[PDB]
Amino acid sequence: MILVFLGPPGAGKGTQAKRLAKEKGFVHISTGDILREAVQKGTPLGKKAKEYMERGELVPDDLIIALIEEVFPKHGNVIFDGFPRTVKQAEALDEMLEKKGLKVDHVLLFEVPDEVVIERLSGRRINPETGEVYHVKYNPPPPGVKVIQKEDDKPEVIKKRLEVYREQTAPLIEYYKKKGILRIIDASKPVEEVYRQVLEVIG
Ligand SMILES: Nc1ncnc2c1ncn2[C@@H]1O[C@H](COP(=O)(O)OP(=O)(O)O)[C@@H](O)[C@H]1O
Ligand SMILES: Nc1ncnc2c1ncn2[C@@H]1O[C@H](COP(=O)(O)OP(=O)(O)O)[C@@H](O)[C@H]1O
Repeated sequence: MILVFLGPPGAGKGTQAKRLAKEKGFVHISTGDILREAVQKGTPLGKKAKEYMERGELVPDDLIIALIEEVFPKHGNVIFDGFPRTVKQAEALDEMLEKKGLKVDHVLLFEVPDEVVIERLSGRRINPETGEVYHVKYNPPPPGVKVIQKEDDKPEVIKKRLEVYREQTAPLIEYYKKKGILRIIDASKPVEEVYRQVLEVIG
């Protein structure tokens, strides 16, 4: 089974992807996590991607398409989490999979109002070393676990990221709807309730 998680930044896609991958045996492909690793390592991809990420912009399509070609699991279940982010990326994904006799089975849209998004992101804290994600209100980190607020989770960059999402990424909703594979998730609910709905729509 191949899944795509789609929706505004802060919707809880990474949180649910980690949960589903671990419980139901999926390979979790997070372009965000993979890019952040590239940046930390100072690879050619990382050095180029860094400036876009810092500004809240999307990394150029060709870079991301190449990355996915490089890391796509040949066999097994996959969750694409944060990819595709543009129509060109979605078209490239369809082409890649078709060459392998595969397809995207379900696209889950994590629906959540802008106001909730802003609250999710502004309160997001991460463990810089493990990438583990917390929320100052909804899932506070234990004391003694060192967390930070990501620079791209500050008000100005959140605003940009949501604008970029609406312009470039939201059209994927209609792209996938017309393939018949879109399922709707109310991502505004608490974490366990959202997870139950994720299990429901793919079962
Ligand atoms: N598929 C992609 N295409 C282009 N850029 C991407 C992609 N995935 C991640 N990025 C870059 O990494 C940043 C963080 O991505 P991600 O971790 O998916 O988002 P979020 O902060 O909403 O969880 C994005 O704002 C963008 O700069
Ligand atoms: N259902 C939920 N209710 C409340 N907070 C959540 C929920 N899901 C995730 N969060 C918190 O919201 C923030 C964004 O979650 P994340 O998984 O990083 O979203 P995305 O990957 O869609 O950008 C994080 O701080 C996370 O702890």
